[PDB]
Amino acid sequence: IFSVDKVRADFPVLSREVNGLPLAYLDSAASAQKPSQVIDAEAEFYRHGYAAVHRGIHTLSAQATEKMENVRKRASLFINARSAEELVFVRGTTEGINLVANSWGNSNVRAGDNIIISQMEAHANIVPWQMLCARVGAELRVIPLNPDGTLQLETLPTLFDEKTRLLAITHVSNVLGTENPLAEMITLAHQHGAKVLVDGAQAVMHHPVDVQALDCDFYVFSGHKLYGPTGIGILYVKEALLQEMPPWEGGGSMIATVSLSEGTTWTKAPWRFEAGTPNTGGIIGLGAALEYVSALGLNNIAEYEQNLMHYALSQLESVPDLTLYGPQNRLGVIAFNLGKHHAYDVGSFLDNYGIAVRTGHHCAMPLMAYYNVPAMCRASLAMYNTHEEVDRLVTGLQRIHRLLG
Amino acid sequence: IFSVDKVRADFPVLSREVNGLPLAYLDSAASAQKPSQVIDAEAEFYRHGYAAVHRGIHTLSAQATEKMENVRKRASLFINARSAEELVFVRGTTEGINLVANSWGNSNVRAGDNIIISQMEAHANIVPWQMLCARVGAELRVIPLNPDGTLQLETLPTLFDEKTRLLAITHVSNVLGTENPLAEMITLAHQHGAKVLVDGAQAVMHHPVDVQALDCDFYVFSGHKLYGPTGIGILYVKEALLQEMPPWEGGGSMIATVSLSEGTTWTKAPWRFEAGTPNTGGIIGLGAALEYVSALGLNNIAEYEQNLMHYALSQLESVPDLTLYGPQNRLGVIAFNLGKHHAYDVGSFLDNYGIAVRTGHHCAMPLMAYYNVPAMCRASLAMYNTHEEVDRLVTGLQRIHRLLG
Ligand SMILES: Cc1ncc(COP(=O)(O)O)c(C/N=C(\CS)C(=O)O)c1O
Ligand SMILES: Cc1ncc(COP(=O)(O)O)c(C/N=C(\CS)C(=O)O)c1O
Ligand SMILES: [Cl-]
Ligand SMILES: [Cl-]
Repeated sequence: IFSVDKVRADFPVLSREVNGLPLAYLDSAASAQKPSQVIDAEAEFYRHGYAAVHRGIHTLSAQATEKMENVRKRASLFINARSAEELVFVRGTTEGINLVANSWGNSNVRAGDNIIISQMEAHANIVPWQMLCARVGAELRVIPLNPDGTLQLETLPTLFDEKTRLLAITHVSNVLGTENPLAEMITLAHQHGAKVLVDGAQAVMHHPVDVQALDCDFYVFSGHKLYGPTGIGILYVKEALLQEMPPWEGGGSMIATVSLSEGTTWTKAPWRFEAGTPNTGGIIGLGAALEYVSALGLNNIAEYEQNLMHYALSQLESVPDLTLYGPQNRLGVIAFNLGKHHAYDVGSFLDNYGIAVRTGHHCAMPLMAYYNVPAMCRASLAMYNTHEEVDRLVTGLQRIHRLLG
Repeated sequence: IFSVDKVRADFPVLSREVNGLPLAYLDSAASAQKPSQVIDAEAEFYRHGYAAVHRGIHTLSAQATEKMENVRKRASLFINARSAEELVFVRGTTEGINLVANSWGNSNVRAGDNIIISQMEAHANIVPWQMLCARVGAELRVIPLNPDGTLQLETLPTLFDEKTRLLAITHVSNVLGTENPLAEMITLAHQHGAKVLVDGAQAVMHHPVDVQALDCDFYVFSGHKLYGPTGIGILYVKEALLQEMPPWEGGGSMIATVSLSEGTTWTKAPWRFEAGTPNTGGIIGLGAALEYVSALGLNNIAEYEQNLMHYALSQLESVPDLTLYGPQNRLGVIAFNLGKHHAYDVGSFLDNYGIAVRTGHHCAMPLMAYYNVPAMCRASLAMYNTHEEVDRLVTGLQRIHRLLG
């Protein structure tokens, strides 16, 4: 079992007051608060161990390089990648998807091919493929939604053919909380020789993730949603694919040689794709975040979060005129609108009560258009949120309905 | 006046021991140690103020967005840019140069044009222009060096013509410590309608920098060399140029709208060029680093550093068989080789004495080739280094010469 009270004690922001009231942070899907263990690990690195990390000769530089490669190894074990050299350090999920779209996309997707995304993708998993389809003159195909927030899987036969190079699909929707049937979709995609990129930004913090079992070709997530620092993320790529990809961002540490007359050669992956000075501070903190999450156990986190989610959905039934978007077995987030009130206003009242929710389009405008609304409210229920915080949200919505109705 | 002892007290790494001896960190040109003020500012943000920064509705998110735009304003004042919206947040100097090469380069440099770099550029200011010259079929021209480490300015007439689109030039060499005559070269480049990008990675920490007085069109530097966190840098672009540049990295926060049928539109610069979740932790720490440096005064820093440099060059005269590379009025770094010994070995012995210097090619292989060596040693003399540390370096070289000679 899992003790939310012990976990909460690790997070100094949770003591904060907003508008004179105690903060209820229900916006972890935008970014997660960090434990002291993560904050201090990064700070301690800066205080006692800092140097440049380019296999430099002196002790601090050599120890710092080792710390960074250890974090790469820890991350590969966290997602059960076969090898640590299948992981690239990127700024976050957005940069990681761009990297795949430019390096792998530009040399595997030719005119007349198609790429398949879904209608629930965040912008990070849409724009890179739009821009790519422009460049190479290919077709962006879209798996549509059902009213309950699941993919219409019956349309897959009309979307997959011999010219399908890539399926780019979200693991968990950042709005609906839908978890997609990745294992089966990957089997189908591979039957046509298509590769699969999985956007795992909203998955890695809710339950164990195993890229060997999924058999995905690419997997991305962001450190800051995983209770870690900003400025760091992970791109997993199958070794066979990764060793064939050409470079993208160019400069020091990703070259092997530079000549003004003979041109330039590049070093092996994953280092080929990490140019300039890595975000060592962020990498250190990400290592600590993975240890912290592993110490609690993702299976215990899942169990607590599922109970909190089931409690919230049960209590929200007593809010009049509340529209919920998505399936009943959602992970992490509850997207809703309250009567005909603008989500902006609902979120402003909730913030006035000290409750932080997100409003707007959630970087998922095609998802908003499918539901024929311009915006939604969204509450995230993370491992450090409490039944009492759910109660504040329910009471808050009731008050807002009564006041503005 | 400036008190190195008071300054040193702000830097917790300087107490560290290496190999059982007290650390002499002479590798700030690779990356600088950070003061407590910088470390704690970032940590405090995570502990009390953390949220996503996308003009979100709730208080923490709104205050966090404001903090980030204040740091942008502080940075523009630090380099005397006319407007805060002329600064883009990038991962560092390397990413910033790539951004210019892809966004501005791809639409202003056509086949048969030329770009001019210098022979002392770091790889970060070479590879992006090589890759670009490939794409568009243009010519990369190179300003050669004199033996003393200065540019051969007499060759400029053979390099500049009507088809010169861009001069990309370093402000201060990371190996030679040469400071280039930027103001005059920019005047010449503008007479041909060429733009100028200045690589300022090794300049911003040594003396005041004023982009209005330089009249450069682009200017880049890295936070981590400026006593700040890793994972953050600044790209300055003249407003007139920046408002015309198309996008590069695509996703959330840099779109204005996303449609699966009508395509995608982009938001205004500078935000057009900041995709995904910004490195807020790093941005906060960079703000603190700028305040800390401003509180000491760049003119006092310059004065102390120049005296330390003049002392070191004077003392190094008593090292037998020492070859120095670069001019006498160098800033920041001393590049050298000791007799016929490999720089790798010299640096290993210095690390054995607790002295951290850099060895290798310093991401400047064409500069190494000009001097017909494969590698050099380099010591950085920063604002927190002492006459006693110079003495340890001089004694160390003497011992190494006697032992290995
Ligand atoms: C499913 C998904 N894929 C990518 C990203 C971008 O991640 P990145 O910013 O690069 O770290 C997100 C970001 N989170 C958001 C979207 S704005 C939210 O608030 O739900 C995402 O949810
Ligand atoms: C003059 C100059 N321009 C760009 C960079 C890259 O900066 P970035 O890594 O992106 O922050 C550097 C890095 N510093 C080095 C080169 S390896 C050193 O050790 O002298 C530089 O000196
Ligand atoms: Cl390099
Ligand atoms: Cl967006």
